[PDB]
Amino acid sequence: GLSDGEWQQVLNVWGKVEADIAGHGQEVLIRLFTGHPETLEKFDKFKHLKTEAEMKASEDLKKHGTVVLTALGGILKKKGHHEAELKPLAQSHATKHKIPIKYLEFISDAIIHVLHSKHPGDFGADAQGAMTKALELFRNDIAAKYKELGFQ
Ligand code: HEM
Repeated sequence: GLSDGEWQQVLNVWGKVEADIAGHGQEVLIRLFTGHPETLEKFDKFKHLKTEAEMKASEDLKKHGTVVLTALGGILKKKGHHEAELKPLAQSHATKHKIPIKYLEFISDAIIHVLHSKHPGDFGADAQGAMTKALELFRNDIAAKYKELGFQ
């Protein structure tokens, strides 16, 4: 649950992402894959990537980064009223991709890391607080659907 002022911070930060969605999406996935190499094994189309240089050179990884952040941005713009947008993603990630909630924690922290890396000194403590709360809400509502499905 976020206040109006917190949502305003989230959507202000998101403007930074929308200026370069592919570059942000690429770096988020690279941070996930290099920090948590077990996550790469869930992607049949990226498991061939052995080095970060190959990851950086992969145009399909940048494409998928655009898909991921476009979906997340659509959810964030609903300011919590995201049941219709979130349900299909919860279902596909639990039942088809088999993504444990832990990996959603990993990618949430990766987003925070990338924002500081690309905007050092321009991602203030209030903005980090609000973005963190928004990603916690996203993860918590996914977790509720995971529990319904019995997925661990
Ligand atoms: C912010 C969190 C995430 C968002 C918004 C997101 C979004 C998406 C979307 C929109 C798709 C394509 C449609 C679909 O299959 O539902 C997708 C596919 C997929 N996601 Fe995610 N995802 C997220 C996190 C993760 C994480 C953490 C993992 C694994 C560590 C993951 C694994 C996958 C896989 C394996 C696919 C299929 C890729 C393919 O072969 O095309 N997702 N995701």
